This record gives sequence, C-alpha cells and structure tokens, in this order.
Amino acid sequence: FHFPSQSVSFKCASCSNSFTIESTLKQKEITIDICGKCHPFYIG
Amino acid sequence: MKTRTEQRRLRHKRIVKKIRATNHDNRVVLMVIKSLNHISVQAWDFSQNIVLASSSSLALKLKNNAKLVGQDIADKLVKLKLTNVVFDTGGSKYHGRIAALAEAARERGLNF
Amino acid sequence: SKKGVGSTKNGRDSHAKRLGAKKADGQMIRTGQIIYRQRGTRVYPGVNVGLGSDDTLFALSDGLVKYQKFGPKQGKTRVSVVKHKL
Amino acid sequence: NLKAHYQKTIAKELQKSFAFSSIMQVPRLEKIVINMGVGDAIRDSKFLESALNELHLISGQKPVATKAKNAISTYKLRAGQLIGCKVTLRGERMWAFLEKLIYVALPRVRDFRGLSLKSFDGRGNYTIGIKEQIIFPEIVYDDIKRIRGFDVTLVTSTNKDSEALALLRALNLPL
Amino acid sequence: MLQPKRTKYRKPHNVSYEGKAKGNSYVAFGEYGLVATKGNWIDARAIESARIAISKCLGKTGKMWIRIFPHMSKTKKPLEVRMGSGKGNPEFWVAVVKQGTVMFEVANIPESQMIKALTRAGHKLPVTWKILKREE
Amino acid sequence: AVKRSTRLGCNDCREINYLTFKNVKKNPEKLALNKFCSRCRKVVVHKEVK
RNA sequence: UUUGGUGCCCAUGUCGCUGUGGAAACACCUGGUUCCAUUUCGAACCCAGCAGUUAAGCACAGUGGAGCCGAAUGUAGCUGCAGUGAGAAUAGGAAAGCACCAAGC
RNA sequence: CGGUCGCCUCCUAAAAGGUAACGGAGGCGUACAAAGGUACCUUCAGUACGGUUGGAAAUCGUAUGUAGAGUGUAAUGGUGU
RNA sequence: UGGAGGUAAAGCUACUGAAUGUAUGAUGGCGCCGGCGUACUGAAUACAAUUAAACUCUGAAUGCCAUUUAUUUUA
Repeated sequence: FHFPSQSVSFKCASCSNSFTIESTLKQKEITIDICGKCHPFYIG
Repeated sequence: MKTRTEQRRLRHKRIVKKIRATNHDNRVVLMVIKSLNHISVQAWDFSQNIVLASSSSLALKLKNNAKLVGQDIADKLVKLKLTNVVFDTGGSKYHGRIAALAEAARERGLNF
Repeated sequence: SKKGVGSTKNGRDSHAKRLGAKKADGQMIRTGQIIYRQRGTRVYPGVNVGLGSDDTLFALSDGLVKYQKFGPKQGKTRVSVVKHKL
Repeated sequence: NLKAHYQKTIAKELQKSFAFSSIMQVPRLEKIVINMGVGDAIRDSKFLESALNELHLISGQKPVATKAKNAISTYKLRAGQLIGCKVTLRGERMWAFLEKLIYVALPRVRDFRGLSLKSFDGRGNYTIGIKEQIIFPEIVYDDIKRIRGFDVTLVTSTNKDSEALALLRALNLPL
Repeated sequence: MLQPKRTKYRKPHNVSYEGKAKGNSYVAFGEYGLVATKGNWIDARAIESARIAISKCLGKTGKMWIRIFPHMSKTKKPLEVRMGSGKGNPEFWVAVVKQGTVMFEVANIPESQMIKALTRAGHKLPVTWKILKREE
Repeated sequence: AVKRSTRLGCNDCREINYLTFKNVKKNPEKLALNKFCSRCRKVVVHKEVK
C-alpha cells in the first residue's frame, strides 16, 4: 500500500485559492503565489 | 465496455467448468452469484442443462450476513443425495457471506 | 569408371513412434490400453482419458473411443473414452 | 472535498444538460493513472528510483511498474526490465488528486492557454501529456536529469470522449 | 530473361501431376492467350523467345501480361556422369504448365495479328501453339 | 552417454533410493527433496549419496 | 410466461444497427462502512442497500447488410471408363435456437 | 573412397498412420526444483489513436484484431482466462 | 455403417511464399519549396486471376480400424 498521504490545505497570494484535500504527506498547507486565478489564461 | 459483472461471470464459468472436470463423476453444480443486494445460489445439474433448486431473496432465505442462503440449498441437495459436489469457487472470490454460504454446504451435507 | 561420386544429404524420411487410430468406434476399450499416440497436444482428450509423460493418450477408465468435431468450424477433434460399460 | 460536491451537483448538471436514457450514462471515471516513463533508468539515468519515489510521493496506491510492451535495442530492455513507474488511483484518491490537479496544477501549466489539445483517442479516454514533471507542489526538480512530465489519462467505462470533455469543462479547466 | 524473385524450394522434385488443369485455363487480362496443348516444365529462354517474337509481330497500343510466371525451380544433372548421389543441380527457374494453362495474354491489337503472333510464338516455343480467346 | 539424472539416497539409511532427471545448469548443487523412502516407509528429505 | 441464472450447437448462430422490457429480481449507483482483496487500491474482489436506469451488464423482435454456409447437375478426382462426385460458384437460408430454476405467474 | 553407421520435423510414400530411394527439406547427443503439482488470478502479439522525453517501436490510457504473440527446441501442429 | 484423413483434386484476397492490370497510391528514385505529385521502388487490400509434394479455406472416392448379420476350414 502507498505510504499514507494526509489532508493538506492551500493558500494563495494573488488569488487566495483555499481548498482542503487528501494528498501527499510532506505538506500541511501549501502556500504559493501562482494557483487558481494567477495564470494569465486560467480565467474561464 | 465491461460492467464489472461479466468478468465475474467469466471467472465463475471457467472455474465451475474446471472443477466439474476435476471429478469425472459429475455431481450437482453449485453456481453462486454474488449480487450487490443479496447472494443467489442455483443447483445446476450439468447433465440436463437444468436447475434442481435455488436460494435467493425470491427463492428462499430472504436477502443475505445470513448463512442459511447456502444451508437451504444444501438441505435440498441432500434430499437429492448429490453431496461431495463439484463446488465452484465462484467468479466473485470466496470471501464475505460467501464464506458463510459455501461452508454452509459443508455443514449441511455437501462433503466437498 | 568410379573414383568417387557426389555425397548424400540428410534427407531420408524421419520415422516416429508408431501412432494412429489404435482404437476405433464400436469396440469396447479397456483401461491402460494405449488409445492414441500424439507428439504434442493437438488431438484433445475428452472424458476418462489419461495423458502420460509422452503426450501418449491411454484409457483412464473403460469405455468406447469417440472422435468428434466441434467448435466454431467443426475442425477441432476431440478423442474421448465415452462411458460404455465394461 | 471535490468528490461529494461533484458527484452531487456537477454530475447531475451534466446528466440533465445533455440527457440520456438514464442518469448513469453520465461522464464516468474508472480510475486515474499517474505515470513516469523512465526507460533510461536501465541506461543509468537514476536506476528507476526517481519514477518510483516521485510517483509514490504523488500516489494513493502502492506504485507498481509495468513491463515494457516490446524489446528494443536503442533502449536496452528485454523479458521485463520494468521502465518507469505507474500508479492507479481509485476511491478517495481520484478526487483527492483531481482537486490539486484542477486548482493547483492547472495555473502552473507553462502552456496553459486552454487545455483542449484533443488528446482524446475517440475511445472514451483523455491522455494529458505534460513535459513538466513539476506541475504539483508535491514534487521537487531533483529526482531526474531529463525534461520530464506525466502521461496521465482520464478513463471512461462507456467509451465516449465528449464525456471526458464535459468533465474537463466543468472543473475550472479553460478550453 | 524473365526471372522470378524466389522459388518455394531450391531443388523441388520433378513430381508427377496427374489430374487436370488447375488454375489458369484461360487469360486474366488480355484478349488472347498462347495456350499449350500440354503441361510440363518449361524454362525462361523459350518464355522470352516466344514473348518477344509475339511483341515484335504485334503492334503497340495493345497490352501484354505473363500469367503463369516461373515459380518453381529446376533440378537437372550434367551428363556423362554415372547415376547416383541423389538429385542433379539447381538451374534455370521453371514455370509449371498444366493441360490448358496460358503463358502470355495480350490485348488491344488486331485479332488475326494475335492469332498469327501466337502461331509464330509456337514456332519459338517447344509446345504446339494453341489459340485462346478472351476470358477472365 | 552422459547423464542428466541424479542418484539420491535417504539421509536415515544411506541406501540408494531415487533416480530422476536433475537440472544440472541452474541447479548444479546436490538435490535435497523430501520424497518417499522404503526402508522407513515415509516421506523423508533425501540427499545425494554417492 | 415478463423477468434474474447460465448450460448447450456454431462463425447462418460470428458482427453491426433500429430499438424494446424491466414493476419485484437484475445489473450500474451510494462508499470504503468493517469481513475480503489488489502481484498496485474499493476496478474487481466484500459488504448492504437500491434515489435512479433500459443506455450499457440481462433478456427480446427485426435489420439477409458485412459475414457464414453453399444445394442439385457437371468438373477433376474418381478408376465399372460412365457413374462415383468434390471444390468452387449460384439459388436460398438464417439477425439465433435448444431449458430448467426463481420471483412478475 | 565421395558420403555414411544413434535419434527426431515435411512430404514423394497412392488420405488412419506408415511407406523404399545414392529423394529433395532442418537439426539434435537436450532444456526447467520451476517451465511439477495444487489452487486463485490472468492474455492475443501486432496494429491504431492521443500522448513527458518516447522518434516507428518504451510511455500511459484505451480501442483493435481472436491467433499470424508465446508456449523450449529442427520443423510440425497445438494452444484464445 | 461408425471415426477421421488431407492423397487426388478446385483454390490459395482462406494462409506460407513468386505473380499480374486495376484502387489509395504514402513512401523513397526524380525534381520540386516545411511545401509537391512522382518516368520509378512501390506495401496490402477493394478488384483481377495465379503456382506448388514439404501450401490446404475446402476436400472426396479409395483405403483403414471397429462394428453386426457370415463363410470358408479343421485350419
């Protein structure tokens, strides 16, 4: 079995994309600048 | 394409045929269908392409845990004296209430 | 005049172990009797047929030999010792 | 969680928008495959640990590599010689990784001007292929020494590519 | 000459073929054919001789095909050598001819010129020439 | 001429018991199988005794 | 018998499409909620249920279409020098059929 | 003497098989403690699509064909859970 | 009568291989400007017919073993 992967939250800087979901076990709250509406053509 | 049912059917048929071939003296055939609601079992005698008895929510012993779903058909088969059956492991692998049902044959006469 | 002549190739007919229809339809066959000899599983044993460690088909029990065509094309041949009383 | 949210409102919206003879011909997803083709691992790139490790990092199932389809001399492998790593994604893990894929990975795609490359096979699949293995924050660019990505694939039981396209359009994926 | 790419076997037996005409009892694309009154083993030298004689005495706008191309091989032994040691030697490839097979099928040139062409090929061919009409 | 079979003996009586084919390439070592022995009438782990 | 189980003959019956019944049962679906399993996990496998369905899984009519089979005579074969009769072609056929159990009966 | 001395794959050798040849087609003097058994699971290769290197093939997800893959061999057939 | 052959034979787009006009004609000769069909290599099929003991989609008679009534002879 894959080594357990736990719940991680998210925080963005230019979009404030907050989403919590089970994922990789090296991170608890991924804070980044580019996520959600940050890419020039992420809109839509 | 596949709907996770015909794989069960194909495994189930291959294994019942192989186990019928293991014993040259063909006995009554226990084919069991692990349905999503309950578990159905039928005594197909592979000498006339017919069924001797059945057990399911409609036949006997309403929906299966309920080990009597196999117990009743085994009792019907020991009224027929076709024990030591060519017992199919089933396309649905031998786990869960089937573990209760399959050995329900052994506890009720089918000495396979 | 002879002082030597051309050689001979390895081209003479290969003889195998004696095979064929050892038993035929209509006669009772007995257990242990060699009913069919094949080199490679091509003619398939049916019921009550034993396959030894030579791809040699003999009678596991007594019966009658039967060669039947079946399948999608009537091309597959099954040899079977059908249960005829000894 | 995207799982229950989608399965309740978005699946029903897709069913009722373009209808069928039932409500189970909805765009269906069997699993999610995550992939790392590393054939130079045999040719001493990092000896197969890179794919296993990083996919395991981005996995939900125990990573199992798959034996090669052929035997080729330009990239040595025969009779097995498992190349790369592969993970299937079922149960919770499907939507668990779809959430990060659609919310985090999508804006970080270098070529993100509308992901409608028609990677459909016309056989009810959608084969997203990216040459940047750094698409999630679940991976650091220190496992492999080559330009690398993933050939992930959305799969459908009843083969219809438009169903996968509808899945794409309704999960904040610009076309 | 006219030569096949390969033969089925390097030294095929000169096996007897008792039966009747298998396959070509007629032409395939021509309008006439040089059909023989016998079936045997013939080589490419007579094939080329008859074919080019036919083409020389025919016209131009007609089309030409050879139907039963040389397909097997010929095994012939030199002479003044005592009998023994098996077969002979592989040599010129052979076109198997049966009772009714056609070698050369030609089309789109005056018909009586076709009859004459097949006759003069029969001069250049070991067999007695036989004329055959258009078939498929 | 040459042999691929092996001569195997029981480890309890030293008699010669078994003669069966034996892979000599990928199993060049002496074979130690638990097969039937007659002077004790039971399955015992035989060994190559020669 | 509507409908669930699938044996059994084959490419006619193999495929494809038009669609139809599902009301109980059935399949998907609800989830990984334990038993159980993944050569990797809820994809099977297990659970314990059906909000839903005739699309698919199941079954049921047609589509002579791809495709199957290919009749008689003759034909080689054969071999008293005719039959013997292929093949192959045509006609035509078939869209499955052969039954039990179980509930809708 | 050339060539030969044990064994097998095809046929001529005339349909059970067989079948002579100084008849033409290939070799072997073995290989697995698993390639045995039991059980459960399990399939085409190829080809195609679209795809991180990955080009035609690797790579994924399929469709695909249903035996031309594979099965120890020389060749034969056989083998579709 | 039963079994199956694979001999003979039609056929080999029903395969193994050579073969031909016709169909896409890629693709390379040949030039052309990633672009283009090719003097030709030209795949395999649609179509066309082929050659063959070691080719058999098919495919006999004969033959073969068994079969039951049967006849010979005291072998």
